[PDB]
Amino acid sequence: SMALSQQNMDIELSTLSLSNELLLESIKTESKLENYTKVMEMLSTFRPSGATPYHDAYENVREVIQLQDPGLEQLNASPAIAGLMHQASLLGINASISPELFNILTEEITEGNAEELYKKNFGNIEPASLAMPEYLKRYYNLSDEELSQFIGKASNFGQQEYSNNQLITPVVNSSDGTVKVYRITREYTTNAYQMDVELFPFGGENYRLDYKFKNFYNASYLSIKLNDKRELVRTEGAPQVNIEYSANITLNTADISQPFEIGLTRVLPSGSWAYAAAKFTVEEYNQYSFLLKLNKAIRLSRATELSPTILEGIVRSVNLQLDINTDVLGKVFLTKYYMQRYAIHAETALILCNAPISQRSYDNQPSQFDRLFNTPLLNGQYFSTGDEEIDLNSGSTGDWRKTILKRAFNIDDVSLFRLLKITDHDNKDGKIKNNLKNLSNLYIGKLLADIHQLTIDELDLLLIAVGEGKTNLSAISDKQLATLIRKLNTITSWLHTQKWSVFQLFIMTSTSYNKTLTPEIKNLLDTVYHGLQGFDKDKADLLHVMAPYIAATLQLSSENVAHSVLLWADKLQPGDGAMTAEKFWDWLNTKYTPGSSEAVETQEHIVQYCQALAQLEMVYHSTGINENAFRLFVTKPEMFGAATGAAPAHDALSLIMLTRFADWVNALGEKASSVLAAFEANSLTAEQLADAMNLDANLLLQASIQAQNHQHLPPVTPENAFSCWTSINTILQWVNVAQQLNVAPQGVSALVGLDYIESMKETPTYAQWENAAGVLTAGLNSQQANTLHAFLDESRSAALSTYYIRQVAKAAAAIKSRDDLYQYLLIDNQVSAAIKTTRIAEAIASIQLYVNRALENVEENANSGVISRQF
Amino acid sequence: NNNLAFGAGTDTKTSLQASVSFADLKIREDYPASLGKIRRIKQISVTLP
Amino acid sequence: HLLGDKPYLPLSTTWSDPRLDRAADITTQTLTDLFLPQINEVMMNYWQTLAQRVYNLRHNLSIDGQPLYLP
Repeated sequence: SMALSQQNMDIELSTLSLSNELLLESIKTESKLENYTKVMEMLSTFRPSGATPYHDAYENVREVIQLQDPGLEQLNASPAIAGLMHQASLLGINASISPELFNILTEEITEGNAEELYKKNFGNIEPASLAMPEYLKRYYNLSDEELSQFIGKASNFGQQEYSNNQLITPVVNSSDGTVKVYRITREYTTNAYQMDVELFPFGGENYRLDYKFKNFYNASYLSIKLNDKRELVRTEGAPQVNIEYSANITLNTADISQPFEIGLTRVLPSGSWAYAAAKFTVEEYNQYSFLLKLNKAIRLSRATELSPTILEGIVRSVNLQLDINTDVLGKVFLTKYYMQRYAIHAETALILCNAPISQRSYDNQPSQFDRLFNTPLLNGQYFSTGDEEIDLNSGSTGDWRKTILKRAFNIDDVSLFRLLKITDHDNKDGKIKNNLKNLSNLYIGKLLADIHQLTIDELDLLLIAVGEGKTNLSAISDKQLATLIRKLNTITSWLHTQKWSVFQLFIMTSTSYNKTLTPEIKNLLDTVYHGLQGFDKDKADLLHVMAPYIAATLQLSSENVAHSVLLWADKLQPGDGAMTAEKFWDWLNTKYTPGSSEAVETQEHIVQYCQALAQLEMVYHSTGINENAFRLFVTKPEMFGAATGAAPAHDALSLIMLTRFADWVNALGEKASSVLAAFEANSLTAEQLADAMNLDANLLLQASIQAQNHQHLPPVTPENAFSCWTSINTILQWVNVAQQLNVAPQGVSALVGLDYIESMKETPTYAQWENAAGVLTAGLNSQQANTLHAFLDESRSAALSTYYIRQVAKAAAAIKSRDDLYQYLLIDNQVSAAIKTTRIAEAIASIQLYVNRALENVEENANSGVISRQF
Repeated sequence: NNNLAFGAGTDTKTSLQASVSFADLKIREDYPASLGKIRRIKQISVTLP
Repeated sequence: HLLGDKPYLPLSTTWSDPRLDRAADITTQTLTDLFLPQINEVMMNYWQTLAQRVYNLRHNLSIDGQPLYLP
């Protein structure tokens, strides 16, 4: 039915797109769907059985904002909008997990439902074939090298689980690759309360057998025998109570196919012995041939591009093993954020998720613990066992392990102690508690210092500026740690942006008001007192006249800036009690002698007031604040939704706000005073601010509409949408995000109203994802749209092909893989999108292939009455 | 094979020898493998600043 | 199609470090063969060769991987 149109002949089309049309039509035909949007959004998206539950709108949306270099940093820096989203919706984009995959990964494995779960995630495939690598490599599109790593799907690789009298684990044949799942049942027969017996596999007919005493017997030796006949484990001497000991032993089918008993004989130096025992069976069962844990592990490692080695380390280091669930996924998403955001190793990202340093080595990889502390193996290992209470204070000494800890963190001893205090501010004594918890936390403070451009001493200066001073890492939750890091992500990044040191911010954010009686400040007191000698409290307004004296006396400010500087200090109270300009004057023309350091204690309070005034001017200058902006921040903070009843706080976040506002004002420029007066009142609207800010009026208007229509952490009242900084800043964030995406704010709400771990559980429909894909795609340049299209066509054909093979392909066609699908449909699906073609050209190629196969007798029975034709 | 030494011969004891392994020159790495696998030296000149 | 799937060829790491006299284990009129065979790369290279050739076709590259711009 293809028309021989001119366009079919000379319009260049990407390849794959034609293969996708073919598969979409065949797929649409099956199940009789109305259109291709149902095929892509309703059918493919909910199909866990096959290589993937592919979600087209999800990948469209996801790729479209990966083309946007910030990687969602654009929203993280714009919290009015990022706070409207569960962090999971942001995390689900950088970590490429579609909502169906998320829902699948978040389900727990219940052994009693393994069959029911199996039949939800798999088609009617007996596990007998599914479990073999010949099938797995096709089902999951995996290499055999990759399949070989998916082993140990148990609670451990080392000491495994036991419950309800048994153990369920996979065992892999070293030549065949064959995996079987065995149950080891242990039923005690005698003295279960004197000594334990623990049998685990390590290979077929190969078991790791451990033991533990409960009751100590002074055995000359321990002899563990199978059916009390054949010794399996022999330990010389007397092994201990509550200590696990073990050996690798061989048990063939004659040893384990029938119930058998493992006897624990504790042989004394005398002819007597103590005895304990359990009945064991090791049996292969179809009942355990599920390993749905594998299904999840594979899909997760693929979605997040992680080695299964590190992936197991990531989940097992944070939660209960032998499972995949929402908590471990949260840790994976967080781990990915840090690893995607910073140029760090996955293990580093894991520590920043409030994870321990891992002492376990595996897969030819030395442990994290040894790499950090024993690489500098300074005449013996560091162990983290609670006994090596090495003094890490500044003024102290210790053995080589003190040197190891200093090297592990690569800091000084005063810095290590400060870092130790950051971990635990109450650990003021001369010691490390010598465990992984605090070492991991010391490592975190160092890591934060390295990813941010900070010193160790700056960590405290910054925590004070941030408002996180005296926070213990030894007591920080992972939610709290992530919160702390995020504050640093916006504050250290702020310092990096503003070119301020932490100390510079710290002093700008300090409310310490150090007091003294020296000339550096006393000279300012004399200058103001003398300027005001011809002055009194009820003769003239001190906040009018003191302002030009401090303007000249302090940091070269104007009298309006100085007026605000006085009001700031009156509200902040730079003293032991309240300290204001009026008190300052009252304490200069009374208990004061010009040039005198001493009179009364008010002499130190007036010094504090002058320094406070100077501190705000320092901030004014460092932040780039305009005169009217300052007037309003300080004397009229009410329209900012800020301190309101007081001048703004010295909190770094307040200073960040002040600076951002100042830049808004600097941009308003020549119309800034008109806008700021209108801002103090309620004379502002759309277009008016857009003009001053060089923004499109409708862009600003729509940003206002969304700022008010969506609920916000910074709530927006339409009445003050343009006359309140909380509201204006919210609007600007809607302007800035829409502008980066080129979508006109209604278009960014499309991204916002999508989630995974929606706290309200309002799982978005595909239509929401589709609408977002549409508007977001529309904001791309052709230079970007072309790579989007190439990407999606490649992902899409893979998804359509796996669906087709399992659900559409007819049995008559022996199609097992993508390559066969090609031969059958006479069109490739593994070609890059970069190849261009025409519709006529593909029709030709398909027919030529068809003919070549018939002529070469690839196809079994061509009609000879046709083959012999001259053509 | 990457070193300096005086020669071990009977008349080379005063000769200063310097040598470099080709394995450490990383010549092959300069061009993609697909351009061909047989990569052989045609001529060597020596410059001694 | 004719080659079919490449075989999975696991490698062994098991070695007893036997003494030379014990190693003189011979056949006359925990493996039987002390030493083990290698992969036989010449045959394995057929999958590698075809994979590269198919890859190049799929990525619009010439026989040597160079790009080409056919009409």
